[PDB]
Amino acid sequence: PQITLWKRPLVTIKIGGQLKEALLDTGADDTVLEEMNLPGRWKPKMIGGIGGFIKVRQYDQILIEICGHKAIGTVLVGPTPVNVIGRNLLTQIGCTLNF
Amino acid sequence: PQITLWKRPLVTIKIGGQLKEALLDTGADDTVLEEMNLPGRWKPKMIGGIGGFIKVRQYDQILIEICGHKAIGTVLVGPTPVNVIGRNLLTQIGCTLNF
Ligand SMILES: CCOP(=O)(COc1ccc(C[C@H](NC(=O)O[C@H]2CO[C@H]3OCC[C@H]32)[C@H](O)CN(CC(C)C)S(=O)(=O)c2ccc3c(c2)OCO3)cc1)OCC
Repeated sequence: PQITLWKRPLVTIKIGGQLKEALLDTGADDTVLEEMNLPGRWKPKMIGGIGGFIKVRQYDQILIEICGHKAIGTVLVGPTPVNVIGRNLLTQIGCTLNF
Repeated sequence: PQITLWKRPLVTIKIGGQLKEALLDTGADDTVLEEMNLPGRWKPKMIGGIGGFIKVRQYDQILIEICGHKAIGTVLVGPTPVNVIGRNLLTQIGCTLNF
């Protein structure tokens, strides 16, 4: 679909079998979700944002459905202010910016 | 144009008579730019993201040209690690997400 930007581009995602709300974020290299339980091994990682660095759990090769479109990729779980879908998954569902 | 997301969506902007590079960022409510002397009055503000908050100066009705398209709105100036064009200006140049 075509999504305008007068409101936040929030969409429903499905991950670990559960539905959540997330923000489509072209300024994020990576996908970062709020604290949750996910099945699968994970390794400690650090990621930096506007305010500094946070500690996250890196889950690799995670299945995630974004507005019905399937992606399989890296998901970081940690103290982010909002669930963000980054370019690592936006590219898998074929997202582009147009103006 | 159409901008794919394999790499960061970096574009040239013109603001305050100077050229800079900035990210087209659908996850940013507001536009945040590196420290620069803009003439005029401003108001202090705090904006937050991953890692916490930074202190910025809010300027209103600022002229920015983005890849040939003109926009006018609020610009936040401060010690940000990256320049982001947020939704307040992206809506003005008719930018949409498409997948
Ligand atoms: C030079 C490198 O420095 P750096 O590595 C980090 O640089 C940065 C690079 C890009 C961005 C843009 C930010 N992306 C992001 O956080 O992505 C991370 C996950 O993927 C990674 O890729 C990029 C960083 C990692 C989002 O798009 C927008 N954000 C809001 C989202 C809801 C979170 S926002 O900026 O907080 C913000 C903008 C305007 C606002 C506002 C909040 O509120 C009102 O208006 C920030 C910092 O180290 C830091 C010490």
